[PDB]
Amino acid sequence: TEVTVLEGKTMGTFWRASIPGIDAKRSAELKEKIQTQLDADDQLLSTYKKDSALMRFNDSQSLSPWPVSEAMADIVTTSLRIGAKTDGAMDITVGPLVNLWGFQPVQIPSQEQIDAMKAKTGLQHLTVINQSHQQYLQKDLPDLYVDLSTVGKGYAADHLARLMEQEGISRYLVSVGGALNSRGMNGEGLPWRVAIQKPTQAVVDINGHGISTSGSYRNYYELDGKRLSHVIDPQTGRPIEHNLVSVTVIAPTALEADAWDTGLMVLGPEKAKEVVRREGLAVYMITKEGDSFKTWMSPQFKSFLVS
Amino acid sequence: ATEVTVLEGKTMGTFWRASIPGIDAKRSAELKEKIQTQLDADDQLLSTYKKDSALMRFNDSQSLSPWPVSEAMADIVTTSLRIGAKTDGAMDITVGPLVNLWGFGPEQVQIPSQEQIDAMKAKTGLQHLTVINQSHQQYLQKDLPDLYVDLSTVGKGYAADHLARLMEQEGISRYLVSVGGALNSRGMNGEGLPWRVAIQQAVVDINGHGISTSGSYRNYYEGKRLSHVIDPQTGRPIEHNLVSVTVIAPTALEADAWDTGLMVLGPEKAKEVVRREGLAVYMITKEGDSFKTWMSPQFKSFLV
Ligand SMILES: [Ca+2]
Ligand SMILES: [Ca+2]
Ligand code: NA
Ligand code: NA
Repeated sequence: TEVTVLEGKTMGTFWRASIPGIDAKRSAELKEKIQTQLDADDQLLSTYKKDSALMRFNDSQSLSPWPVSEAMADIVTTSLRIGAKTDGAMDITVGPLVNLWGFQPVQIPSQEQIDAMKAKTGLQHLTVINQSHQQYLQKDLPDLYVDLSTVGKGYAADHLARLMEQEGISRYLVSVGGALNSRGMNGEGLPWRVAIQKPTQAVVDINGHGISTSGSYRNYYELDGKRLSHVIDPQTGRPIEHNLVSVTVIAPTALEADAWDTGLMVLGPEKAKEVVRREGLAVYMITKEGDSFKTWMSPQFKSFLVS
Repeated sequence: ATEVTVLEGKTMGTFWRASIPGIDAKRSAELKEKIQTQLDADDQLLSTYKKDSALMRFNDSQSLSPWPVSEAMADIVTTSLRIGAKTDGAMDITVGPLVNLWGFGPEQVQIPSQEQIDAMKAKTGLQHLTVINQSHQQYLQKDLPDLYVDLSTVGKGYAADHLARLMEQEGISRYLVSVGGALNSRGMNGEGLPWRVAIQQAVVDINGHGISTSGSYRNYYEGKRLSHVIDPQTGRPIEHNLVSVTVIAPTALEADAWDTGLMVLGPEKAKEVVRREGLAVYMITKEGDSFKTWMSPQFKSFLV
């Protein structure tokens, strides 16, 4: 059967929904629902909009529980846990440190300034409180600053998938930026096509899962022998220096994948592989070694490959 | 055409099954061991019939302060409380004392007076339980010492989802796993077709999804007696004619949570929730000697 592709803009990037063919009125109605939901998610999570739910929390100096939506609570919960499991490499409180660099560095902070700033960051400073009819965030530092840009697209893709289910669409491939979520087979009873970066192509079936990628071998800045990156390691408060070009993660949700791919990118190849082993993650890595790109997959990732 | 290996065993007072194509005897044996070990651990985490389960340690405590639990415990309870809210209290993981008052637990009295029921209701309610999450730790907290939490209505869905995680960990991409009536389906069977999932036979294809069924069987094969399903709000047996609910959801845990709540609510109130939440649901009602069925549009999308 045929396929309808809807596309639009959100979160500084694009969204796409590929679904079984629907009629024109149905397609228009669905696109309106999708854009409305994504607009609301952007308004929930954005740091750019000073009136977002997130930015209202940031602007509050309260150390008491702060009411939030179920989505906010769950995004932060997942972020804190994957933060913990990547030894702090995935850190949604690192904003103040990032703000020191203007992210080649053009304005560089001293070691003293870095140290002063990391005192206003830390995953330990956040708590999520869930109850039946309400939920909260709580910070123990008034000027803690939370930034969800590294996990927002993954959530948005998951939420987009749930919207499809609610609309009686149980076969789909949806995406927000590089974060994808898919369930069910395509019109020909085969996996929805999800292609992986081939640096020199591998295809995966992410049915029942989400996938997300951090980095690209086509946006890998490198001067002399040094990596040039605007990605700040939250434990050093400095840009990463390793040769991990891109990391792709398949996880049970795109939110999780989006959190993992960020943490693993920060950790770099050796430490990322230890986390991948420990957690049994499905991961694909591209590294730059001399004049060649090298690829690597965990056993769990290989199981998702299609032929 | 490739051979499907079927592994089965006991867990949580019921049985589990895993169907996996193209797997050899050595791998099957290793996989059965891992499955049983994991399910044993999930039973040890959740069971109210195991005196030293993680859950029973919490239940036995009189503490009103945060109580450390596993990530899985935190998420199961969070999911349960929210779906409890969205079913207007019908799905209630704190209803145990009322069920025990009637003696309607599976492993066990006089008919209680309404006065006694109402007094017992003071020891129950979704509002009494909180889940707290932090980077390296998470907690349950009750504001009533004798609150009693029972997760039997969602434990099978969780366990089935957790089995899917194990399949992935083990590099198994095609499978049908089930714990009692909770299942997850992924990929093609040995014949290269979607796993056959039958509802009592109408057939659904739930590839990439989970499913669960809940029912009321005291009169299913007759009515001559009461339902043993207690309405958490009245503290009395349900009086409506809904005898089975099947839910298809992205996860078996969600499915298992909804099917219990919808079952308690009954046909009219369940349909309201199903519409508002856009759920994929199949309902069986028994009027007198005649069964009637109803499917939401979202459920119909899964029919073959
Ligand atoms: Ca990310
Ligand atoms: Ca249930
Ligand atoms: Na700090
Ligand atoms: Na009560």
